[PDB]
Amino acid sequence: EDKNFPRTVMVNLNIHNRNTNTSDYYDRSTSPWNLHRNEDPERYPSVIWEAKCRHLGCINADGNVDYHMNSVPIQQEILVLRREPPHSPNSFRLEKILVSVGCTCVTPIVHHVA
Amino acid sequence: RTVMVNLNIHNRNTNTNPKRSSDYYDRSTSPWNLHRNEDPERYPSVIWEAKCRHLGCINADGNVDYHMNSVPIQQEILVLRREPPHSPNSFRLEKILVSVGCTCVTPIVHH
Amino acid sequence: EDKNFPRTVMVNLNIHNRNTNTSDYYDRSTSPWNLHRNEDPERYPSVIWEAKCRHLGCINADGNVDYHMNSVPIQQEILVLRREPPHSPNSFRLEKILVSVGCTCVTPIVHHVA
Amino acid sequence: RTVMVNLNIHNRNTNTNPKRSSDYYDRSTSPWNLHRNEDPERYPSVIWEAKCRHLGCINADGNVDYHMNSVPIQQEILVLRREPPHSPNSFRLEKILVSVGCTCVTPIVHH
Amino acid sequence: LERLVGPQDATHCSPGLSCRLWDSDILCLPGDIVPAPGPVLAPTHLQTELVLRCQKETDCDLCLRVAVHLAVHGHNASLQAQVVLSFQAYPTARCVLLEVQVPAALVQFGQSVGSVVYDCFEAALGSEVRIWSYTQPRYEKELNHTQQLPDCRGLEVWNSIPSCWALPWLNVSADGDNVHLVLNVSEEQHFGLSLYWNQVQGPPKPRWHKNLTGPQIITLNHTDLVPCLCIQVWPLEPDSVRTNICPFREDPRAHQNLWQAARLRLLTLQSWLLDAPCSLPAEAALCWRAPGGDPCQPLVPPLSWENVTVDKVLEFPLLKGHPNLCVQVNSSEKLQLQECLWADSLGPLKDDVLLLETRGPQDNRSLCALEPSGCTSLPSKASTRAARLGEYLLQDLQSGQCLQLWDDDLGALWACPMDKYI
Amino acid sequence: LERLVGPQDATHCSPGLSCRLWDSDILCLPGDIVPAPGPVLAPTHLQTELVLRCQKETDCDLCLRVAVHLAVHGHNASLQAQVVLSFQAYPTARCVLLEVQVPAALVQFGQSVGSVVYDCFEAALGSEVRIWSYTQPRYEKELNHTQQLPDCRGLEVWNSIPSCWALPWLNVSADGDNVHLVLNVSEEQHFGLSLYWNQVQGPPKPRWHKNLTGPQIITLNHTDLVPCLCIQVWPLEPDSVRTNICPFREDPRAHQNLWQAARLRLLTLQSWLLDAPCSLPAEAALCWRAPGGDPCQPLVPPLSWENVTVDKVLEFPLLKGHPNLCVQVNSSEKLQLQECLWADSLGPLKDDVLLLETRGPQDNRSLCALEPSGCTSLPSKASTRAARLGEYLLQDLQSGQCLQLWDDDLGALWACPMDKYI
Amino acid sequence: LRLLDHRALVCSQPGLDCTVKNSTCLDDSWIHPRNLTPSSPKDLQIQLHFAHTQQGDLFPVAHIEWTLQTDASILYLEGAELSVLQLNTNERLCVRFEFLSKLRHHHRRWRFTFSHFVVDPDQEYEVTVHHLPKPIPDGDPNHQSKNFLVPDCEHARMKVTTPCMSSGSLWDPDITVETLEAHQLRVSFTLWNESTHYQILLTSFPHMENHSCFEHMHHIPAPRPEEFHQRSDVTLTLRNLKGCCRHQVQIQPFFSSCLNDCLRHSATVSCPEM
Amino acid sequence: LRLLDHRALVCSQPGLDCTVKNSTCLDDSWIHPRNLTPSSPKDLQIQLHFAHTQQGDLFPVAHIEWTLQTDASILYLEGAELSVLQLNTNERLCVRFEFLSKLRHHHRRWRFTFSHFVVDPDQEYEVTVHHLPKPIPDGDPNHQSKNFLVPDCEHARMKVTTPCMSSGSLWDPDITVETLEAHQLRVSFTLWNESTHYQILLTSFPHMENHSCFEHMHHIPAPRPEEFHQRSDVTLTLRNLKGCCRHQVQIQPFFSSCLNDCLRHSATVSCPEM
Ligand SMILES: *[C@@H]1O[C@H](CO)[C@@H](O)[C@H](O)[C@H]1NC(C)=O
Ligand SMILES: *[C@@H]1O[C@H](CO)[C@@H](O)[C@H](O)[C@H]1NC(C)=O
Ligand SMILES: *[C@@H]1O[C@H](CO)[C@@H](O)[C@H](O)[C@H]1NC(C)=O
Ligand SMILES: *[C@@H]1O[C@H](CO)[C@@H](O)[C@H](O)[C@H]1NC(C)=O
Ligand SMILES: *[C@@H]1O[C@H](CO)[C@@H](O)[C@H](O)[C@H]1NC(C)=O
Ligand SMILES: *[C@@H]1O[C@H](CO)[C@@H](O)[C@H](O)[C@H]1NC(C)=O
Ligand SMILES: *[C@@H]1O[C@H](CO)[C@@H](O)[C@H](O)[C@H]1NC(C)=O
Ligand SMILES: *[C@@H]1O[C@H](CO)[C@@H](O)[C@H](O)[C@H]1NC(C)=O
Repeated sequence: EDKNFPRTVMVNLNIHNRNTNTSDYYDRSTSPWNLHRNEDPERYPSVIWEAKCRHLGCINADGNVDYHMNSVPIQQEILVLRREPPHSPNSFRLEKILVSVGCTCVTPIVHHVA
Repeated sequence: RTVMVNLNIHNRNTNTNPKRSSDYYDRSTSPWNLHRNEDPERYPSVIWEAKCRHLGCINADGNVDYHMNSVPIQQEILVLRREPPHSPNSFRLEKILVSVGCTCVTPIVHH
Repeated sequence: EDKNFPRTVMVNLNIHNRNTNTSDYYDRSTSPWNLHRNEDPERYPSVIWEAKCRHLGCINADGNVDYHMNSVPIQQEILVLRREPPHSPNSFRLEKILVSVGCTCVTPIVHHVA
Repeated sequence: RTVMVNLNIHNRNTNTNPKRSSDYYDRSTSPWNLHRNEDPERYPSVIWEAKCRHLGCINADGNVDYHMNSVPIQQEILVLRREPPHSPNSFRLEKILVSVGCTCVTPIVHH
Repeated sequence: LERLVGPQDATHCSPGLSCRLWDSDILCLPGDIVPAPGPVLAPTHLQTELVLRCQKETDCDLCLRVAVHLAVHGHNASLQAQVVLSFQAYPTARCVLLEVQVPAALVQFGQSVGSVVYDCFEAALGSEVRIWSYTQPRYEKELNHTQQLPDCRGLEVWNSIPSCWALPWLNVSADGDNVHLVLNVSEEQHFGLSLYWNQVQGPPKPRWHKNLTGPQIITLNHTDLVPCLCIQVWPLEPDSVRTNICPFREDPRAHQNLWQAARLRLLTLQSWLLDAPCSLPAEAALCWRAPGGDPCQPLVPPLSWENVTVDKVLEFPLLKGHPNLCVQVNSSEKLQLQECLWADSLGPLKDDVLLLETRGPQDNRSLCALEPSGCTSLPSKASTRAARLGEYLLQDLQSGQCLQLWDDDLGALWACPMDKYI
Repeated sequence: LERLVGPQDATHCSPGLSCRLWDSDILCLPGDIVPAPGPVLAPTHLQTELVLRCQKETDCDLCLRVAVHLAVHGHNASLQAQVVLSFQAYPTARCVLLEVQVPAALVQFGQSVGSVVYDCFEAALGSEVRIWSYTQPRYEKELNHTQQLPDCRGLEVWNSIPSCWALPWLNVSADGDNVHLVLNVSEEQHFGLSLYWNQVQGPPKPRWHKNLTGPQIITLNHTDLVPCLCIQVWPLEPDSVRTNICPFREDPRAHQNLWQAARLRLLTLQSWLLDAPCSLPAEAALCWRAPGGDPCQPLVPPLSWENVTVDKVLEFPLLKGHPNLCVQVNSSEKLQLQECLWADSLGPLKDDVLLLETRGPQDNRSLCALEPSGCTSLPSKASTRAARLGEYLLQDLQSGQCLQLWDDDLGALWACPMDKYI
Repeated sequence: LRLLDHRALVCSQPGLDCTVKNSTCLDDSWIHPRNLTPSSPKDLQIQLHFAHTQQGDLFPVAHIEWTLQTDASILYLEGAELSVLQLNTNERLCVRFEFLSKLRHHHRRWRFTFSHFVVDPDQEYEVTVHHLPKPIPDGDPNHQSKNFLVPDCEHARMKVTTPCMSSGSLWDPDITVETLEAHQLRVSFTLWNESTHYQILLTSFPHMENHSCFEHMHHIPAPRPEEFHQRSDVTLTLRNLKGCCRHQVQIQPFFSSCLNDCLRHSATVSCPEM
Repeated sequence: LRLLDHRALVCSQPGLDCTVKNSTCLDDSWIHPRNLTPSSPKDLQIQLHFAHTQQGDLFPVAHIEWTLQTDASILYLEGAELSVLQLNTNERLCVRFEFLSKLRHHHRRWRFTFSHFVVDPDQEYEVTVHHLPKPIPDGDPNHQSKNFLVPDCEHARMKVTTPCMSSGSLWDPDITVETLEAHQLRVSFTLWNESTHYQILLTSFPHMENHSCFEHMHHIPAPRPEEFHQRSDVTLTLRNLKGCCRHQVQIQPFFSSCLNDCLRHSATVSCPEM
């Protein structure tokens, strides 16, 4: 019932493409990463690309694992819809979730004493 | 043609893991700067877009190696928007392509 | 009668000295000026020092009138009280007036054509 | 101990003479800079104080002649102030010594 | 039908039946296996045709065209239905909204009702896409058609995609004493330029690197030009593709510069090396230079031409060195180097005669002297009228005076002193 | 009573009667001549005593003390009254509020009732002040007592005011080969310093000018030091007073430097000048320098010592110039200059003898020759045994050979050539 | 500082009932304030203009405009003091807006314009807009100030205005001065249609130094009505001592519209070698 | 980003009835706005602090404070969204203030404080304070944003907090390394009271060049409970070829509180000539 909880609102359904209609970086990066199937038919989007750092260090020009650098993950908070009630394709409820998007290579923290 | 949504959010990222990150934008081999994407018509109102500072990566000495490339990690995320009062709908769900961070990659060579 | 015109207000009478208790410049200036008695028992203060430029040009180090420079007056708008009704030392009415305070020497405006 | 005043001002400087001045603070032999003395408790709220930029005057070439002196023309003017609500009076008349302009003078010499 | 579809997004089903498309990336999810209280449509299989899109003449991209066949099943005469194509594939995520309306004529229970075609699913090269097709509302589970796409490796892929080889033209120009790099980039097009010397280990060896705003015709210096010189160009955009062109591999002027820059250096008495920028294999052998004149006579026979390789260390089969011994390096037999290694170690050139020993008939020793005109087998009659000064050198040799330079089971070389005859 | 009143503002009337002060610069204006329905006070005359104020030991200013005598007039036994003193005078504008309360004992109709005294009206030196005293409310018109004040010219004014002469001390120090300017300003006190050469026209002639943060003991250069050197100092505050001290007027080292810098220059044959920085009058005369030696014999007699002044052009009483004629300048007879003017115009020095003519007894001509040991009246017996070469010069003179240098009714000078005798 | 004209200066615009009362620059709310306090005027801006008056004269005028904040305080708004305080003289100028109907609804950003303030060229002003009722003492300000400034007559659109033409901007002398061989200088110039005295000013210097060698003035009394636009030749002798030669002159005009302050028209000719 | 504790976080202060409700960071007014619009929060400011919790642990906490505008809009004020958006992760944190009694009188500048937000050291945040009801679309903002930032553990008052001590700030290795004459290097260091692996990292270079000559790693598995604080000597051979000599080592720790990101403790000894 609407008006019982004012948090229930109508949504257009036809997504407004913010030029999403108008990569191979995971394997080419010096801090590469692998994608995992964090899939769920109840959550929108159904398929997710969980990216966690493949190498602990960073790969140099020769292909060696260079321990003078560290690969670090990049996480974000994104909004998703989850069915409410379950299996009913008419209504949903918002959710904020943690996702691992990609990796980058960083110089370590050092404390130089003579 | 229209779907109902309960905006009573459930915060699922309340894990607060032991690992607590530091300012990576300057420590990275591919540095980046962040832009305040603020829009009160959209929720979340504020989104911080990270964009690569240099075309190349930083070598051990501390210079831009033009033989390597810094690339932004662009992520499509779900965001809400207040659809005009005249239009039939009050809210419209939109997909936005935004820059999250940067990473150093080897460039491609076509023989 | 008070309240007929809300513009009637009480005033402390004992002036708050903004360090006025804590010059010969008119004769020493390169653009000297003379003082005139613009006095009036109805206006506060009663005595005034109207200063208007004595020399059209400016006096140089030798004492000559140098026509390559101009003496200009400095005027200001100040508030004063005038008796209302006349000769009654109980009530007054505000007034904004023009006063010539002092002079200064300025370079003339020039349009150089070859 | 107290005097009544009608603040219905009569603007007597409405002469608007033919002579219309120009920016003298830079043209003068004794240049000056102006400070915004703003106070909402006092009427007039804003008063522009001119204070000499240099100790000496400007020679024909365009340099500070330290053998001459720039002096401010200080004028005492009448101003009103909103006396606190707790104090018996609502308004208090004050005399303020403020810098109006500057002029070039010959310094004094004691033999 | 065609492999050159237009820039617009529109549907075109099989003849007879009418249909429409709402390409608004609608929210799509499975939901539940609902009941069918009447004739309802359902998919049978998925297809993936090779189609290309071109917005303008100089701008073309891919279009993985998909098709879904439908059929009547379940428990007005026009049968209506709503179909979806959830393309949850990498990199971008987008959905499609079809609207099939098969009329009464094609209505057959337990049989097909035509097909629907969407143009297009622009997928990147080298990404195993996921095509999940299901009815709206859902009846059958999403049909799996996980298509494997070719990278820039398909035969037809090279014929159309500009990423494959087509990069701003750098024309080869070894004209005159100036080697020109003619560029065909636009006036406002910026680019990165790098020139280097490739080889076996440690491929990168840059000589010049710079950012430029072309088209600039860059004239190269013959100091940095050799067969190893390779060029790499790329537009000033992140992740832009480059190409490594190594054309000087068989250029005459490049090989001429290579040899004039190459040098020979003695490491130790029994070790030497060929130091050249470009590592190109070639042969070499020991030679005997006369002190008076300079017609260097090769010592082949009896010595052998060694298989030399640049940066590969070689050893001499000599007991000791001699200033008259000089190494000769040739590529395709044409002589390139004649540097005398022992000119600093034991030089200058000594006028000590060289002998070539070999076992003559009847097991006896048979000697010979290296003269400007070949060799003269001595003891023998001489051009000096007498039995030659070789008669006395013959005594010096058997009395242990001569210096043995090379030793072999079949022969030997000797440096005999002639400083007691003139 | 005292000429050294305190820093506080308070009233002190004559004995017996009590009184108070509200020194709040009250709003004061005449108003109107109101009626007196009873005994009311009124002023008779105004007074102006010499009083000084001192807040601390090193800080003193003026206090023009004023007094007003009152009296009962007009149409409890304690007679009360309110008095005002509107000091509408230049530069500042301030009013005063007294409160006289003369008790019953001093109440006399048509007679005085004591006096009231305010401390103080701080007025600037050299400003004819305006003292306008009237009752509150007004009865009598404001009494005129327009007091004329002395500038920094009163005898007692100099004894107390620091503006009058007392300026940071610069002690004179002409000790050794270094002239020191010892300064006594505080470490944080900033000041302007200027040194110049004063004279008759165009007084300013600066040699050094600079801003400093004292106390710095500045050592002067003897190049810029002469009796005209004057110092001027002033603190770095606008309108600050300065002082011009010229002590080198009679310093021995300054006059020594003055003469070594002064120079003599010939303008034309009949005009010359003394070029000196400091214009100090002194005398000069023509001299005769020998070519061999240098004992310059003055030509006095017969010529006169001229009154010379620096920068004042002088003329020679000579028909023509001679290289042996040199000008000698002395001040107090001590010789300073002996520069030979015609050393460039007709030099070098010629060994032509000079003669001194004068009318001898019996109207005849009597000549004499300038020798190192005075003059020798010739024709005469000579130290050369014969009648001298003067016998032959006597002929050269009357035969018009000799050059007439000076002409007079009583005598004449002649340059005779001796280049035909050695 | 003055109004363009005491005419129908009324602020009654659509969706707004009000009137612009000319005030003494001291609203009643300054004297006796209220607990309420309206919002500040957001994005205040001023722009100069030139409006031809009824007489036919053109004058430099200040066009002021601003937008109100969309907060609830916009309801409790009586009006505004459009103050234009000149800094050279501290002279106060202003107009009091007074609303009949109190503002409601919002929807569009409310805006007000004021094209009725004559300004003196080459003067710095401070245009403050004090919303009413004025705030309480020890209270937040509901005003915005802007240091407005008018350019000099050398600007093309200023020279044409009335204050510039009377000062002597249109006037061009055309100094037909001649180096007479008799050690004299033939000064000459055309004068403007206004009866006033003009004074020639000579100064001489060497060809390689800024220091002067001689000075001289020559007066020219007020020309007659027929003598307007006439050429005034006033030849003067030069004490040309060998060494000095670079003569320099400036005709200093003394029109009523300025006096000594006026625009001097200079002319210079260097030492001719050869 | 997290609350210090879900305790009596209530805003009921003198002359003010209200309560601080923990919210989803999306007030009802964002969804369905009102014609009214409160003022912006003037002079917003944040200051870091350290409050000891019930457990006894000390944490870095953000103390937020601000003052309301004295305009009439202060009456029509429901509350505020104290948002603390982290920029590295865009994670949204906030609390919804809700007034029982609506604000009246003024007289003193109303002020609110919030000492209940744990922050992660060395992270940039944006503390926005959105007054309620939120404004309408195409409406003025009633908020102020401030880019807050927490300093690194090298700061004295940060090193003492809980997040720094577990990361490995207190820990000091005391690298008693020795240049053994047998062309070997005696690595050694004391370890912290936490079971985790430590890895030694060697790199060598000449005495006059930044370029390296050799690299080598040496693993050290997790020490036992008794082996906490124990000295771990792990000697390694140096392939000291004549030319290279300036050895450089850094013990890279891998604690749970950071992993590869952790604080590396370096030690360097130059080439000894003579
Ligand atoms: C250079 O240009 C000519 C045409 O002028 C063409 O035939 C040739 O193939 C080009 N070479 C390269 C390497 O592009
Ligand atoms: C390269 O540029 C030259 C410029 O003269 C032009 O002649 C040539 O046709 C261009 N070639 C291409 C392929 O653009
Ligand atoms: C080595 O020498 C032989 C001699 O017969 C020749 O055939 C061969 O080509 C040489 N080069 C290499 C690289 O084998
Ligand atoms: C210099 O100082 C001495 C005392 O040391 C004093 O007697 C003398 O008068 C001072 N001279 C001047 C000019 O102040
Ligand atoms: C001047 O300064 C010197 C510093 O040594 C001091 O001895 C002397 O007494 C001072 N004189 C005065 C008058 O301050
Ligand atoms: C001029 O000369 C006479 C000679 O008797 C002398 O008395 C006088 O002092 C000299 N100086 C001046 C300036 O008169
Ligand atoms: C307003 O203007 C009218 C004339 O139009 C005048 O009577 C009135 O006094 C003016 N008031 C002020 C304060 O300027
Ligand atoms: C507020 O905290 C309580 C527990 O103290 C919890 O039940 C509630 O869900 C929380 N709400 C949000 C939105 O954090």
